[PDB]
Amino acid sequence: RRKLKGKKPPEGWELIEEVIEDFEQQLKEAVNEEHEGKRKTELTWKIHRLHWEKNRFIYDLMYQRKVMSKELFEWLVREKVADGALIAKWRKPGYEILCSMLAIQKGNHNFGTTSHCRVPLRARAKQQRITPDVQTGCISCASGDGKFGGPVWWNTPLAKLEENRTTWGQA
RNA sequence: UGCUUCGGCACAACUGUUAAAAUUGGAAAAAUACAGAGAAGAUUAGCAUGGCCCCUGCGCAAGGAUGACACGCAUAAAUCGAGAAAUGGUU
Ligand SMILES: [Mg+2]
Ligand SMILES: [Mg+2]
Ligand SMILES: [Mg+2]
Ligand SMILES: [Mg+2]
Ligand SMILES: [Zn+2]
Repeated sequence: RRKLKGKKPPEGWELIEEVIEDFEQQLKEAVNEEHEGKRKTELTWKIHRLHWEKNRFIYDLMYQRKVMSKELFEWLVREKVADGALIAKWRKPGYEILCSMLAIQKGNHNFGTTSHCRVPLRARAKQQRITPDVQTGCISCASGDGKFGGPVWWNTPLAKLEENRTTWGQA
């Protein structure tokens, strides 16, 4: 709603508008899915992956292609279209494909750790090498571990890039 | 992803009461049927006491049949010796 009320969005918003609205429609239907037959912990996995992909479109255009304006990006952050903290993180060295801000909240975890998905899949034991995080669904968002430019999510074949992530592009 | 003597460095570092379960057991209630109320004649107000009895209540109130219970039904032997007499052994 926040973007839709009153005000105008800066120049550029017409390029990203349909994609952003598609991502918002996908999140709208993820919230509405049914949860019978899947773990309690996996409720929000699709929401987290979709939130990642949405902010990764905003990130892709703002910092990897740099086709987004500083004022448009600052608008998206201010109007809550972009997760500003998560995109800010992806800029930090070592947090380049971080799956969620939950994964590196350390009060979030029993032993005061980050989550096991932040740990390079090699340095982990076979027990923590195929299990997705219970909150985010990420198996490995350690930079270096990423398939297709993103994390290794619950179902990421360690197939083809097109079958494993949303591929916006500019047709 | 920076930095790169382009060799590689740097950064980043261990989620999960792990189930979409499986058992697993214990529970209040319902009906049924039982049976179904203090004090001394009857009818009745209560306030207590005691505690491995609780319930309602925010309760250091108040209430729950004086909340209940107990409460004795004491077959709680609370028990026995004094002396004369008299009889039994022994001399
Ligand atoms: Mg009383
Ligand atoms: Mg009372
Ligand atoms: Mg009365
Ligand atoms: Mg009483
Ligand atoms: Zn992760």
